[PDB]
Amino acid sequence: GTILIDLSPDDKEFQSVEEEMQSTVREHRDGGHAGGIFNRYNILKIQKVCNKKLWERYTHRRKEVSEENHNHANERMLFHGSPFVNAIIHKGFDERHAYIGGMFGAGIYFAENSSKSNQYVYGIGGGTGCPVHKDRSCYICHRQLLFCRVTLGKSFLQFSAMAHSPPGHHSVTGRPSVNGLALAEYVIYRGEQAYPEYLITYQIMRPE
Ligand SMILES: O=C(c1cc(Cc2n[nH]c(=O)c3ccccc23)ccc1F)N1CCN(C(=O)C2CC2)CC1
Ligand SMILES: [Zn+2]
Repeated sequence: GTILIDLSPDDKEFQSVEEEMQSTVREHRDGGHAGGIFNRYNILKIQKVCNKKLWERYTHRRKEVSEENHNHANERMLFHGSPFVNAIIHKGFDERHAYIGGMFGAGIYFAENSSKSNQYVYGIGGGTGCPVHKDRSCYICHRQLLFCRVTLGKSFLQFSAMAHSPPGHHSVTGRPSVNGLALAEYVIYRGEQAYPEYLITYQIMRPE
């Protein structure tokens, strides 16, 4: 029961989502190996994801977490990249298909840096790149990210040197401590704690 509403570039909601994509690009320590070499995106489309059952599932869990956390859902808007974005928007996030080999445990991963999420769009470490050209830095093929509403509740703070949530915590904050320009990553252990609100289609742009 998911429908996708296409947003006009003139819509303020399009502009604020775009800004959140563009302004959270950073350089990656892999020199572009996983996600490609770029400083910005060409945003081709932004669609709002609408699915009543998934939304009600989201807001129900949110109220639970809120009540376990001095009335604070600790809701963020975070990026998620994956080859299975088309399954996430119809069926929601599935915690049995989590990142099993994740740095912060088996669970569903999100990023503050759009470019970190961009690294997973074609697979872990970027897989083998785009399906057409096998190119992790393809400037031609269309990529997709989700910009998602995520309940973190009480988040366990894990500093990093870059399954189930810790007892009495609702999520994990994975916070880089060596790269001072790297923003955080987050892990949730329940699919109902994220709702995939926006589906963003884009290309990476070749630096001039
Ligand atoms: O959380 C993951 C996952 C995440 C990753 C890593 C990851 N993926 N995407 C990111 O944006 C990201 C950001 C920071 C750190 C890690 C990531 C790898 C494999 C995975 F299966 N999911 C994969 C796809 N999921 C699904 O429900 C779809 C139906 C199969 C659930 C969520
Ligand atoms: Zn390509």
